[PDB]
Amino acid sequence: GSHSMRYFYTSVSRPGRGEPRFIAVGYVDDTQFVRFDSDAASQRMEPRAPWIEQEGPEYWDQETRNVKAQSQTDRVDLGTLRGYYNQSEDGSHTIQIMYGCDVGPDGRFLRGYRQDAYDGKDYIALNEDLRSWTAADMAAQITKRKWEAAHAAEQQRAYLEGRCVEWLRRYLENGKETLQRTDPPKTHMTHHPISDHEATLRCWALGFYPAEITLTWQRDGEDQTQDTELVETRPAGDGTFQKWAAVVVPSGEEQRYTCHVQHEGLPKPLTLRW
Amino acid sequence: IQRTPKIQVYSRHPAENGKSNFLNCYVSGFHPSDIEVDLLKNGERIEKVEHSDLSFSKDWSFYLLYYTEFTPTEKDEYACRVNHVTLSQPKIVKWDRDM
Amino acid sequence: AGVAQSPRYKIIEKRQSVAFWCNPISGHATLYWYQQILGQGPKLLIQFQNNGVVDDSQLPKDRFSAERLKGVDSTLKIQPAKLEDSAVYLCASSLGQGLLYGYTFGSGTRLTVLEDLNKVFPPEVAVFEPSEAEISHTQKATLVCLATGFYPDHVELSWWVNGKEVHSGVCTDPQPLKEQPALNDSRYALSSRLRVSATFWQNPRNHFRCQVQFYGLSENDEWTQDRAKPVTQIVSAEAWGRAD
Amino acid sequence: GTSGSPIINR
Amino acid sequence: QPVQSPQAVILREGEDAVINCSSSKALYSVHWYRQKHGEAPIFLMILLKGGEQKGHDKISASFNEKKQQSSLYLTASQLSYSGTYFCGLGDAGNMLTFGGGTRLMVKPHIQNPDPAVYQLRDSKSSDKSVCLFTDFDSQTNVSQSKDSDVYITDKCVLDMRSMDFKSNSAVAWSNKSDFACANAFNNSIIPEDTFFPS
Repeated sequence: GSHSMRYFYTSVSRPGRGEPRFIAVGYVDDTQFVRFDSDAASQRMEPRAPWIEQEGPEYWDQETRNVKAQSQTDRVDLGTLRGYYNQSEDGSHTIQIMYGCDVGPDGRFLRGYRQDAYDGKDYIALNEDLRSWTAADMAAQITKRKWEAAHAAEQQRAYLEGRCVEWLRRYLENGKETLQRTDPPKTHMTHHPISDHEATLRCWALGFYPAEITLTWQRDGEDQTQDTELVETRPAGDGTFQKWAAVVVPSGEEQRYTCHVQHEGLPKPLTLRW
Repeated sequence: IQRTPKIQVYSRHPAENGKSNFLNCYVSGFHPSDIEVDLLKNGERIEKVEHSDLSFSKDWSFYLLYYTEFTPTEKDEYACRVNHVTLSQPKIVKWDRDM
Repeated sequence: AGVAQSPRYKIIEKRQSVAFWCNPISGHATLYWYQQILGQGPKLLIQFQNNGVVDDSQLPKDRFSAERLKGVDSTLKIQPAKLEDSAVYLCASSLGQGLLYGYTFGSGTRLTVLEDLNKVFPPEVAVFEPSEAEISHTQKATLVCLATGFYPDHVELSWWVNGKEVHSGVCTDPQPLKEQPALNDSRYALSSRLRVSATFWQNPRNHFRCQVQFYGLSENDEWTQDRAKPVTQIVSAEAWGRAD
Repeated sequence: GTSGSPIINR
Repeated sequence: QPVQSPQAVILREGEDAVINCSSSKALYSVHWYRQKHGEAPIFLMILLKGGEQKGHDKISASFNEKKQQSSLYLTASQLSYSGTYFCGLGDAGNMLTFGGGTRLMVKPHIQNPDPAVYQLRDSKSSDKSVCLFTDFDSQTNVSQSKDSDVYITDKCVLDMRSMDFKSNSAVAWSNKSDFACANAFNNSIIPEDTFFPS
């Protein structure tokens, strides 16, 4: 189906412990593939997926530069932004960048991204048109005007519409076996009597790719929200994902309940009874 | 703003006594990034613990995965100890085989 | 404003040490150091993004060092120098990275690393009065001059009419001439011509000065030779108008 | 492949 | 790594010439700089996919993605067009890797030439006199010294702006007493219409 490439940059200031920390992570859908740690001894972009290892030294040289240029910008920006907000000398701050693109199952371009956040909340964001910006506030407005005088959006659209998709297309083909695949969930169901008149019914889903899954509890086909506990989709660690949805029900009324499973790797949506 | 981490203790494959597995601690939805995550066998730190590289969710909140190679038993007790700036003392989460 | 580069010219002995300072365009995040051997394509040494290093892969780290501490000005250092280092050291600046941004270069520092400083000689300026044969066959009079026996090629010629530096009706040779083409450390020769109307040269109420700017050694350099230290200096030769 | 342009100050 | 087509070109003012830049690896941005004398290279054009064909004064450049090449078009030269022209190659982060370079000399059109070899006065500080070859055509080339004790400086363009008059000239000298005019430029091809005064 649909595919995406996302790069995540985290720069955290740390006074006393010298210059700030910069972590860079690369993603193709729900698969991490590249990484940069400004604290690591290598001082290079390193592989984290098998198919990216293939890429030449000229590739790895380029990636190192781009990510080093960005971290060095972030160190300055961490100071500049603290000034923009008229903030206090003492404390650690965070700058978060997220960018990348979306493609179709055909490979055709869908959307480009560039979003920035200072201390957990939005700062500056590139609109879907990839021509304009959105300032979260007045400090963000300074960057907005600075970046309009620098033709940032113009240069950003060039990457996102161009090279971002060319790179996504390349990776999707090279790592075809691990990326262009959909392994369905391994569903099972458990009973836990929490009372002599009540019991917790858990609907399980193990080892599935990608992360997009939908687990719903239906009493006589009618979907429930009440007593429906839902855990956040957690990574197994081997590249697949896990998720459970449980509901507390009265004893003897187990037959009225079904768990409806929706995943890309499934030929038909699953329906399970006790 | 400051966000408390959502902790999840579980195993990679369904828990089977005496069979090789991987214990996981999924820390998520936190801010700032600076978090102290410990994995404990019988109330004590597990030495060879490997973690994932830092990343954030759409809401700009962080997520991390701590994992260790382990072979569970009936007697042995496992837990995850998480400490953030949003917590006074660390939060200890005892691992349930059924979750 | 423009990118500032100091010094303009520099002379260093075989294993001595030197620093090249550079100030980029105000607010420019990206700073570059390129080396240009003779006239050939400039070669990258180091790239900066504020206080930090983006790429130093092409730096001969055995001697070369570069620092831009406050993310503003930068200093390139060679310790110790080699005869292979004599080239123009170029510094450019970009607003950032940059696909739409073109570089803005400084005039560069010309370094000349020598065997012994004893090879350094200042020029000898001499003006030659316009030939009467020319002022008759043509309506013009052309003055000729020669800066001779100078080493290295750290010179700049200028024609001065009554206190004003002139550029119209002026021509200096693009390349100097080796007095002993055999040696590589051979002293150079350079000529420049100024052409005026016969009526101009015919007026003694007109002054013509030929000036050569040598960029020699400094007051800090140690000099033991019989002749005086060939320091940075202006050697000049002058001539006055004649009716006869 | 990571973005190389623009990488400019805020 | 970029490959420049003509290393050196000697045009006659008013003529047109094309400089070609080639690349083995796919393009990003192509820069063009002109370096005059012993000075900083001045920026002319930067071309990206967004465009492609652009200009600077009366110089225009083209960018071709499929051909992985960029060309610099110089039409009706201005003699101020000398000398070196460099093309820069863009990295993903725009980091220049310069091509060889094109040393372009523009020779002017001397309308009414009258080749002549004169002897200049002086007699102060520097020993002997100097001989000047002047007002000759851009078609004639100045051959360097055969002798080791006699020096010949190659032709150079002078321009008296007050008269809209341009002229070529070569200078020769020696410390030797044997040295005189006509015999000075023997190694070189002196034109037919030539004046040696006495």
